[PDB]
Amino acid sequence: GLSDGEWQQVLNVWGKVEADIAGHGQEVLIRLFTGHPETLEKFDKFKHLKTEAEMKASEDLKKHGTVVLTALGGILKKKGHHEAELKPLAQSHATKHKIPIKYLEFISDAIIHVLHSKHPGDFGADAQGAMTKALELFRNDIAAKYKELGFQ
Ligand code: HEM
Repeated sequence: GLSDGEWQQVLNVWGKVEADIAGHGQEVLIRLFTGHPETLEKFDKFKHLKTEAEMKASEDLKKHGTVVLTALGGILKKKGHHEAELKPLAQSHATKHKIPIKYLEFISDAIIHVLHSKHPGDFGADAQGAMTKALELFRNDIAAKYKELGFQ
């Protein structure tokens, strides 16, 4: 649950992402894959990537980064009223991709890391607080659907 002022911070930060969605999406996935190499094994189309240089050179990884952040941005713009947008993603990630909630924690922290890396000194403590709360809400509502499905 976020206040109006917190949502305003989230959507202000998101403007930074929308200026370069592919570059942000690429770096988020690279941070996930290099920090948590077990996550790469869930992607049949990226498991061939052995080095970060190959990851950086992969145009399909940048494409998928655009898909991921476009979906997340659509959810964030609903300011919590995201049941219709979130349900299909919860279902596909639990039942088809088999993504444990832990990996959603990993990618949430990766987003925070990338924002500081690309905007050092321009991602203030209030903005980090609000973005963190928004990603916690996203993860918590996914977790509720995971529990319904019995997925661990
Ligand atoms: C912010 C969190 C995430 C968002 C918004 C997101 C979004 C998406 C979307 C929109 C798709 C394509 C449609 C679909 O299959 O539902 C997708 C596919 C997929 N996601 Fe995610 N995802 C997220 C996190 C993760 C994480 C953490 C993992 C694994 C560590 C993951 C694994 C996958 C896989 C394996 C696919 C299929 C890729 C393919 O072969 O095309 N997702 N995701």
